[PDB]
Amino acid sequence: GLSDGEWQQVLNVWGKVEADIAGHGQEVLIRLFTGHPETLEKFDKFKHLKTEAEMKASEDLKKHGTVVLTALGGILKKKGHHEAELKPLAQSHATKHKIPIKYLEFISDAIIHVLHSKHPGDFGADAQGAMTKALELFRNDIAAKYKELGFQ
Ligand code: HEM
Repeated sequence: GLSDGEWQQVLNVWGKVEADIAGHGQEVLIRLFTGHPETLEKFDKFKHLKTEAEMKASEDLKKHGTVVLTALGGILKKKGHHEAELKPLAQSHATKHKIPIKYLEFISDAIIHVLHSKHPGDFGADAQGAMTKALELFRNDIAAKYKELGFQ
């Protein structure tokens, strides 16, 4: 649950992402894959990537980064009223991709890391607080659907 002022911070930060969605999406996935190499094994189309240089050179990884952040941005713009947008993603990630909630924690922290890396000194403590709360809400509502499905 976020206040109006917190949502305003989230959507202000998101403007930074929308200026370069592919570059942000690429770096988020690279941070996930290099920090948590077990996550790469869930992607049949990226498991061939052995080095970060190959990851950086992969145009399909940048494409998928655009898909991921476009979906997340659509959810964030609903300011919590995201049941219709979130349900299909919860279902596909639990039942088809088999993504444990832990990996959603990993990618949430990766987003925070990338924002500081690309905007050092321009991602203030209030903005980090609000973005963190928004990603916690996203993860918590996914977790509720995971529990319904019995997925661990
Ligand atoms: C912010 C969190 C995430 C968002 C918004 C997101 C979004 C998406 C979307 C929109 C798709 C394509 C449609 C679909 O299959 O539902 C997708 C596919 C997929 N996601 Fe995610 N995802 C997220 C996190 C993760 C994480 C953490 C993992 C694994 C560590 C993951 C694994 C996958 C896989 C394996 C696919 C299929 C890729 C393919 O072969 O095309 N997702 N995701």
